[PDB]
Amino acid sequence: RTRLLDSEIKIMKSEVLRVTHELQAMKDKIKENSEKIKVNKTLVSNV
Amino acid sequence: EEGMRVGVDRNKYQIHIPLPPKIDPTVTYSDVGGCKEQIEKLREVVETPLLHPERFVNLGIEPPKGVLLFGGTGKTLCARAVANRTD
Repeated sequence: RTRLLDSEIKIMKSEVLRVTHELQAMKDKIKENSEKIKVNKTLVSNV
Repeated sequence: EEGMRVGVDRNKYQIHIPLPPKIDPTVTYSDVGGCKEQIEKLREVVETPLLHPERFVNLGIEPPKGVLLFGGTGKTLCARAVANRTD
């Protein structure tokens, strides 16, 4: 069961990686999606 | 309501205080007895619903309330002979 400590370390790493994904996605998405909505809200064209 | 010149932001174009400065100024009988047959049908269609919704309602037929007129015929003069009679 000595590998349980390394598994807990890897699980904390996975939790920190999920939190970092949460940051980089949602926090940055506040800004990005908000700018997209601004362009959508604040103010039709052809390909 | 779509089709109205409404107020709208100069920058964001968000809708603002509207106004229709386009307003109302856009729209402008002894002859009873003319072309003979026309007179009776006109009289019925105009007055009988306006006066007696019984000749049809009790009859179940509907009150004649419209005319498909077609014709120096006098499409207005008929409406005015009706104006003698509508009220």
